[PDB]
Amino acid sequence: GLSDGEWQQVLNVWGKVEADIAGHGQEVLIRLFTGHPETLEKFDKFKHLKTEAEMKASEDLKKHGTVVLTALGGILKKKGHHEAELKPLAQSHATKHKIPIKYLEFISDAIIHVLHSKHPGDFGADAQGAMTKALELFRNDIAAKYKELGFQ
Ligand code: HEM
Repeated sequence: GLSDGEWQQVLNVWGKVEADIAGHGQEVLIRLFTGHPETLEKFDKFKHLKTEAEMKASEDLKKHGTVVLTALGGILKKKGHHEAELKPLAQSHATKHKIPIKYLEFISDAIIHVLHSKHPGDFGADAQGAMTKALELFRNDIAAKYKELGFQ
């Protein structure tokens, strides 16, 4: 649950992402894959990537980064009223991709890391607080659907 002022911070930060969605999406996935190499094994189309240089050179990884952040941005713009947008993603990630909630924690922290890396000194403590709360809400509502499905 976020206040109006917190949502305003989230959507202000998101403007930074929308200026370069592919570059942000690429770096988020690279941070996930290099920090948590077990996550790469869930992607049949990226498991061939052995080095970060190959990851950086992969145009399909940048494409998928655009898909991921476009979906997340659509959810964030609903300011919590995201049941219709979130349900299909919860279902596909639990039942088809088999993504444990832990990996959603990993990618949430990766987003925070990338924002500081690309905007050092321009991602203030209030903005980090609000973005963190928004990603916690996203993860918590996914977790509720995971529990319904019995997925661990
Ligand atoms: C912010 C969190 C995430 C968002 C918004 C997101 C979004 C998406 C979307 C929109 C798709 C394509 C449609 C679909 O299959 O539902 C997708 C596919 C997929 N996601 Fe995610 N995802 C997220 C996190 C993760 C994480 C953490 C993992 C694994 C560590 C993951 C694994 C996958 C896989 C394996 C696919 C299929 C890729 C393919 O072969 O095309 N997702 N995701």
